[PDB]
Amino acid sequence: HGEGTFTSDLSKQMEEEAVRCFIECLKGIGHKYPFCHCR
Repeated sequence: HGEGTFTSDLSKQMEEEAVRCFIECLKGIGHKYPFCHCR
């Protein structure tokens, strides 16, 4: 698939984790995503 690198603070640029939960947690959704730790 090539280098499809999802970074987790490693580059802190195009991150998937803690942003894909962040904007959703802002709305109010709990654990929709594996890495989404929203209450």
